[PDB]
Amino acid sequence: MVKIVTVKTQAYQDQKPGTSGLRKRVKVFQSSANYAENFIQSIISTVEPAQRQEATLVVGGDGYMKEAIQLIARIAAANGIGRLVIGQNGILSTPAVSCIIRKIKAIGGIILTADFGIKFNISNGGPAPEAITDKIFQISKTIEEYAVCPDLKVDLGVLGKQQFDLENKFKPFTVEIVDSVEAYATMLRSIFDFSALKELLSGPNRLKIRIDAMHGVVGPYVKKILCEELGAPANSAVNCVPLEYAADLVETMKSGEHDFGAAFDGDRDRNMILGKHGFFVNPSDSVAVIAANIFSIPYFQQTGVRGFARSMPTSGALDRVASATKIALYETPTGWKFFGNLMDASKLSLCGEESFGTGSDHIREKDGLWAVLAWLSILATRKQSVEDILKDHWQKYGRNFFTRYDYEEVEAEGANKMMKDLEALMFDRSFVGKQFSANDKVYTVEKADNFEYSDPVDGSISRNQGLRLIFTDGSRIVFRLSAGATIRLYIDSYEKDVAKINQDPQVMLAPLISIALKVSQLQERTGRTAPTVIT
Repeated sequence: MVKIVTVKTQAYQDQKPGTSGLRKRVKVFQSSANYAENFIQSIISTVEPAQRQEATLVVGGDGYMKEAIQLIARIAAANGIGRLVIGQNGILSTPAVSCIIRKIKAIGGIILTADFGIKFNISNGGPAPEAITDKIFQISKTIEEYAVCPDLKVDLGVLGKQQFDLENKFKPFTVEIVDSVEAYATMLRSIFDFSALKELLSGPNRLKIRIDAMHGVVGPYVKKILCEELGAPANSAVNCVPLEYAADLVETMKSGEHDFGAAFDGDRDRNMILGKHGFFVNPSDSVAVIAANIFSIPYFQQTGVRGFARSMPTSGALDRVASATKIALYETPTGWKFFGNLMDASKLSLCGEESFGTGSDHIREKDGLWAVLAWLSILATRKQSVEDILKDHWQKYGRNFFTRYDYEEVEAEGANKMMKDLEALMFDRSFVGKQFSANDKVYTVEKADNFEYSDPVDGSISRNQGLRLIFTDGSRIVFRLSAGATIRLYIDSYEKDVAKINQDPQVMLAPLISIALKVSQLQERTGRTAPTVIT
């Protein structure tokens, strides 16, 4: 039956994957021959051929991406991969993909993103490390032939097993189409206390929530879990149906009707948390609050807390919770791959990034809807407003006022001369101990460096990861460089006084902001009076 053809191909050279997988211009894929074929083939050729018959791959996506899945099954089948697991209609969120790779003990998975992206995840359910990403790139630059089952067609709409007899192959090629939500919900159903949540969302004094899935993959998960299972009225979920916004959710919550709001992105499994009247829980505080109230979640009560982590530019709010506890705190470079290594070593339970990422060692990717159920679990046992919880937290731990300035499309030349001169400043033996002033506030440099991180799981040494100016009072200024160049400025000002814990943060952060711009001389090098985005 199903025939297997070998296609001669010309290898492409712009095919270096990246941390979130290969993301190139959609126009590049349609205007290039086999561009996707050689990459799906390169990914598959990383698996030793003896292992391909016992191997299963999980495929993720939104559901245009249906035809990328077809191309992936025709090359996986023809390469002797034994089985694929695909969500119904091509829909599987990557938190659900990670969950499934780990439960069924798969060799990894391929996740398709919309700009169109292709990402390969390995056996622990997390993104492929720099070795595996390099190997795909190495093979990709030299792939001269790829195999395909030209005539094979998967029915992505019918649940269950579909089998394919391959020519000159004895065992069949197997595709299993799974319900998009079942496995993910079942894992969540044991992490969390669903009866306590059903109660929090239905009935007498039910908590009123508003959830914006932003037309992404998490959409249907919201309808199955928060509405159908947990009982939230269906008006709680907007845009929960992927279709080929945070500001529109803040406006809604400024109306004051809802107790809790959240937004889920597309894309990169991020989450935004809000309280009544649009009170903003910033992501650095959010991980800290979960940390301080962690034992409301059945999962952590039963598995313990093996460690806390945050990326380096995240605020130190989470440190204040950890310093009080005998649990270690790890400070990682930006990116989520480092979190995964410490979870594989059983040293990390809860982690987060200022860039709206929150997670736990339940899987090996961020989980935006997981963070919402973590928040609602806390609201169920604390029985206070989201804002009253934050004020109680701040008054207990002090407040880490935090903001991120984004300078987009800065002049690369200036941007390099920006960092280079500033870093050269921070080596003069005088620097440490200097004092910066205005307005009658004083900050004293305690440490200053360019963040380096040695991975304890793999021995990667990640250098030049951000300039850090650390002050004796616990405040910090961090500079990072991320077509056109983006400069990121992070400001973290610690405040212990209750008379100061509840003022507007742009007001409280202005002195460090002014200090940051002077030391950096950013305006003179960027040519910029203000930043492009303030968060």
